[PDB]
Amino acid sequence: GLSDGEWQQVLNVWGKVEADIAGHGQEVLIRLFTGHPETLEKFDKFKHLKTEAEMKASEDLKKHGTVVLTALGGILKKKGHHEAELKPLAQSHATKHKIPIKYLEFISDAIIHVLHSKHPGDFGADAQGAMTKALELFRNDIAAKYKELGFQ
Ligand code: HEM
Repeated sequence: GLSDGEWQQVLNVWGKVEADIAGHGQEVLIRLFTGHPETLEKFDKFKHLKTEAEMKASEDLKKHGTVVLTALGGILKKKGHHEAELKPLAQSHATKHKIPIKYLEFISDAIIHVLHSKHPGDFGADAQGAMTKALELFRNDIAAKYKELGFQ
């Protein structure tokens, strides 16, 4: 649950992402894959990537980064009223991709890391607080659907 002022911070930060969605999406996935190499094994189309240089050179990884952040941005713009947008993603990630909630924690922290890396000194403590709360809400509502499905 976020206040109006917190949502305003989230959507202000998101403007930074929308200026370069592919570059942000690429770096988020690279941070996930290099920090948590077990996550790469869930992607049949990226498991061939052995080095970060190959990851950086992969145009399909940048494409998928655009898909991921476009979906997340659509959810964030609903300011919590995201049941219709979130349900299909919860279902596909639990039942088809088999993504444990832990990996959603990993990618949430990766987003925070990338924002500081690309905007050092321009991602203030209030903005980090609000973005963190928004990603916690996203993860918590996914977790509720995971529990319904019995997925661990
Ligand atoms: C912010 C969190 C995430 C968002 C918004 C997101 C979004 C998406 C979307 C929109 C798709 C394509 C449609 C679909 O299959 O539902 C997708 C596919 C997929 N996601 Fe995610 N995802 C997220 C996190 C993760 C994480 C953490 C993992 C694994 C560590 C993951 C694994 C996958 C896989 C394996 C696919 C299929 C890729 C393919 O072969 O095309 N997702 N995701």
